[PDB]
Amino acid sequence: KRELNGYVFISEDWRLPALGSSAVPLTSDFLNIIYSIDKEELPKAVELGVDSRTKTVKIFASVDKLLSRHLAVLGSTGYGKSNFNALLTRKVSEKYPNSRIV
Amino acid sequence: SIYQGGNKLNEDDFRSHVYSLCQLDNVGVLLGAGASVGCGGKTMKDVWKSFKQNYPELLGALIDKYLLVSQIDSDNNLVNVELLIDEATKFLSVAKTRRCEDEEEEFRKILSSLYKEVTKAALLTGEQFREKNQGKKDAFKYHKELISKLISNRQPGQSAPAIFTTNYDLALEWAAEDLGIQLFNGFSGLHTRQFYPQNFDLAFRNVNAHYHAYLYKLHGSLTWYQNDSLTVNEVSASQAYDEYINDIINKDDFYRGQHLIYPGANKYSHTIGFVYGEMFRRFGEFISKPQTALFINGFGFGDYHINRIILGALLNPSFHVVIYYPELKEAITKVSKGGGSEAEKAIVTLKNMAFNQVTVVGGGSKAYFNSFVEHLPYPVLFPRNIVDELVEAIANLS
Amino acid sequence: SIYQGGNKLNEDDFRSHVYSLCQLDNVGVLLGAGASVGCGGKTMKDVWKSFKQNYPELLGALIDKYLLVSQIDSDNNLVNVELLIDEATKFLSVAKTRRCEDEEEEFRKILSSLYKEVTKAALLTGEQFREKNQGKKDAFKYHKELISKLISNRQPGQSAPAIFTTNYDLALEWAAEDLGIQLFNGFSGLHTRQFYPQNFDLAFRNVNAHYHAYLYKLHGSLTWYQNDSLTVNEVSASQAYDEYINDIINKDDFYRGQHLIYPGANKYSHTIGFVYGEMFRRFGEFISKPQTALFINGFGFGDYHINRIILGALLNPSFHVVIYYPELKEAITKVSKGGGSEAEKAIVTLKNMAFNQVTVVGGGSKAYFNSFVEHLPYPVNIVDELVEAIANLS
Ligand SMILES: Nc1ncnc2c1ncn2[C@@H]1O[C@H](COP(=O)(O)OP(=O)(O)OC[C@H]2O[C@H](O)[C@H](O)[C@@H]2O)[C@@H](O)[C@H]1O
Ligand SMILES: Nc1ncnc2c1ncn2[C@@H]1O[C@H](COP(=O)(O)OP(=O)(O)OC[C@H]2O[C@H](O)[C@H](O)[C@@H]2O)[C@@H](O)[C@H]1O
Repeated sequence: KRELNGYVFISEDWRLPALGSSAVPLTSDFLNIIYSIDKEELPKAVELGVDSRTKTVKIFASVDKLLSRHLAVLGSTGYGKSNFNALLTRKVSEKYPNSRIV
Repeated sequence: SIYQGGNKLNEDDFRSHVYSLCQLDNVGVLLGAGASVGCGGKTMKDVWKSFKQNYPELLGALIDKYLLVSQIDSDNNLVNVELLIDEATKFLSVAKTRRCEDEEEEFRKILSSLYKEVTKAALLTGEQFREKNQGKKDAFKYHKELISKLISNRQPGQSAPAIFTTNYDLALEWAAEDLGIQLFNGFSGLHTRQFYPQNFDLAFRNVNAHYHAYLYKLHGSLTWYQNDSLTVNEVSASQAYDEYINDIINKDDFYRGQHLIYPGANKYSHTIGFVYGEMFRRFGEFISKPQTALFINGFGFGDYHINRIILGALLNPSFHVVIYYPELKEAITKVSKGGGSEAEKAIVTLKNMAFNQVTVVGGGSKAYFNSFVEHLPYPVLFPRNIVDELVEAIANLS
Repeated sequence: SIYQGGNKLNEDDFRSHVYSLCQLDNVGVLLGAGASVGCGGKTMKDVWKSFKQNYPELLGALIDKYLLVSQIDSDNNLVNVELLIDEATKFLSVAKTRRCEDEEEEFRKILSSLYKEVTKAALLTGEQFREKNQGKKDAFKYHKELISKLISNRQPGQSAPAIFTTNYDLALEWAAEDLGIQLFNGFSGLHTRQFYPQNFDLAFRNVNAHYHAYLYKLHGSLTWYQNDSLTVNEVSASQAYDEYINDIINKDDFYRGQHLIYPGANKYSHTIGFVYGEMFRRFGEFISKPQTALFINGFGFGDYHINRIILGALLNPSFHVVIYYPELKEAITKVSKGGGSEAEKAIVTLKNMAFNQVTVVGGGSKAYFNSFVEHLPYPVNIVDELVEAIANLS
């Protein structure tokens, strides 16, 4: 939907498109808009990666859901398990040196 | 601030209601003299103030001798100027026919002063009124938005939007010419432009595998005149300025007879009243169709016939209206004490009466023309520059 | 190496992008004088620098008395030969009309040397120019491959490929005859060949059950001339060489007048300018159609009109262009100080603008013709044994 001067995202699984609606391919701008977060917590995020299909969209993640709860990583041997831990620890240290990691 | 059926309403529901009204078969708007204030215009109160300030000796002849204006209305600045002009253009004709020299001579000065005062307030640009590309400025930024909004909400196979107005300035033509949109106003030809009432029933089509709208002027325009031919001609701004507007603005005494068509002055000739009659008849014919929605903005509700026509059209069960009124609170307060004027009484009667077809919006600064354009919806897939860079690069390319 | 709006690309993505753009409805390529050096051609500035040193006496008159050449450009070898010839032709006509014997005899000498210079490098084979089956030589191995790749990539029931060029040689026509296809250059006839503009609206078919392409020359050719009949004609290579080429090259002084049509001279007459106007109009009409793809290589971007028509055609959001420029590094260095020639500004400006359909290549030497023909998609010699059978019986 369109706002006064920007856009926001709200999802409820009860509204459906009407019949006869035209179909169009999606540009990278709409892809950027879809993953956008609330304007209140924009500068409190950490970069994660870029999709492989278009290679032109940036994926962020707010610190709140980044570290409030617990987490677990699953995968095969050497497929971004220790590398991801080291990279995430380095990034959270760089964003906030006050953090403690053991 | 937003009432319908006698109950308040919030912003989101009102915005959702406005969008649903734009999908009907027929859509039309009605504008008044207030819609051009932000572009450099003036309302009727300012015009009367300026007239009674600059020409104080002529008020006596109007008030005490010929009984054309009442003292109470003159004090409060609530005088119908166009009715006064229409009634004054009759004494002059009677005196001319009856061969009374002094009466003929006085009304020339009176009408010259009235026209000099009323003409200067409608140029909107001053001396640059005779230039070109006047629609590229920034004062006309919202008229283009309104025109683009109304056109892009129509699905193929539907009718075209219609616009009515009581102004006699060139704001809408200037705005529409820049966008690349053709307006039909019942005139055709270039070297000799004439009025054909049947032109209101035409539309374009393509043969090579376009976009238009309609404009009705209920009070005339500055570029319409009749010159000893028993017919009505239309000219461009440059020709009018070089012919008679410059003489009107910058001369002491200069008046001619049945020559100008605005703001509805020479109604005693059967040749001129035809245009007004047709323009007003098409308005009444329009709002009698099923599935019609009308917006009102800038209208002062000071007219009897328009009020009567609007009230009668509500008997049909498929006619919806939305009204804007900046001074709702003062009208409500004044009427509840047993006083008030005709416009306030009419608007309060409309507000109190229980209908889901009537919405009244009043908030002071929230009921202006700039805010009205914002409520209409942007299509999501509407694109939004590079053209300026390309034009600059081409221009700088030697 | 590869830039598009400010980002880099690799070989595979560039190949995929090229293959995607080679599927639209209309595809056309524009070639310049730079693509002919790979088979024996010469650059225009090479011609100028070889001309001024060969005739130092004439160079003084062109700069001192008639003010036709700017000394700075002569030092920097930035003189346009086509404009020079076009402007020099009308001086002789004016002198002849006003009967000035001195000016006429002076001007009759410069044009002979200029034409000897320009026609020397256009033969591409030397004396053997008047022989048969010149397209079988090694230098034309790439042109046949390019033509075959362009034709074979068109889907059935689609428009024919379009080829544009600026060089006035026969290099691109030699390969067509040996390959075995038909090119419509606007002419028709054998014993008396004439010019018919409507020829560009024909196509072959089989009555009982395909090879045709359109070529435009914006500056003429060596086989076109007007033989005083106020009509245009075309001849063969041998006939042209026997008629006028041999005399021009060998004889020291041989000039006749407004008789040859190359490289764009004699535009003042109302009979010769018809061909140039028609070719330019057809070029302009082509890039105004929807679903078009354009490829540019070997062009110096020195023609103001072509640049203007290219820039103005980008307002259509379904228009694609691919451009090669081996000298982008010196351009970006020069523009950093806000200085340079008009071509420098034209080539640089087309990068700092916001549009994702504009492609610029500045890989120094990555933008050469043999690599450009290589980039085209290709599918993933049976008569080689009958030669012995022919040699058996002779
Ligand atoms: N920026 C604004 N935006 C909207 N409304 C405004 C604005 N500024 C003032 N207003 C209000 O807009 C209104 C303007 O009132 P007037 O111009 O006298 O009324 P009319 O244009 O109908 O007068 C001509 C009539 O004469 C014939 O008889 C026909 O009836 C004609 O319509 C006031 O409420 C202003 O406060
Ligand atoms: N072997 C090569 N392969 C590919 N491109 C090449 C090669 N050699 C040079 N180039 C490029 O070829 C280009 C030649 O640069 P300029 O010296 O301006 O060309 P010109 O003097 O012949 O005239 C150029 C045009 O101007 C006229 O109006 C006509 O239209 C001419 O066609 C450069 O990009 C070179 O890098």
